[PDB]
Amino acid sequence: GLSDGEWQQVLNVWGKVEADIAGHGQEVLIRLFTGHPETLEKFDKFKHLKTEAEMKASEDLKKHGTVVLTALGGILKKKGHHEAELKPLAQSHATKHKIPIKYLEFISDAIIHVLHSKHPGDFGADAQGAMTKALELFRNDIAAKYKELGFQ
Ligand code: HEM
Repeated sequence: GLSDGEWQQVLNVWGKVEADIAGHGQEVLIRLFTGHPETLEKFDKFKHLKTEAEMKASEDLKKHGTVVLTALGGILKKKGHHEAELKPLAQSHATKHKIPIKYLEFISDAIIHVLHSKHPGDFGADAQGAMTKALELFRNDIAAKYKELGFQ
């Protein structure tokens, strides 16, 4: 649950992402894959990537980064009223991709890391607080659907 002022911070930060969605999406996935190499094994189309240089050179990884952040941005713009947008993603990630909630924690922290890396000194403590709360809400509502499905 976020206040109006917190949502305003989230959507202000998101403007930074929308200026370069592919570059942000690429770096988020690279941070996930290099920090948590077990996550790469869930992607049949990226498991061939052995080095970060190959990851950086992969145009399909940048494409998928655009898909991921476009979906997340659509959810964030609903300011919590995201049941219709979130349900299909919860279902596909639990039942088809088999993504444990832990990996959603990993990618949430990766987003925070990338924002500081690309905007050092321009991602203030209030903005980090609000973005963190928004990603916690996203993860918590996914977790509720995971529990319904019995997925661990
Ligand atoms: C912010 C969190 C995430 C968002 C918004 C997101 C979004 C998406 C979307 C929109 C798709 C394509 C449609 C679909 O299959 O539902 C997708 C596919 C997929 N996601 Fe995610 N995802 C997220 C996190 C993760 C994480 C953490 C993992 C694994 C560590 C993951 C694994 C996958 C896989 C394996 C696919 C299929 C890729 C393919 O072969 O095309 N997702 N995701």
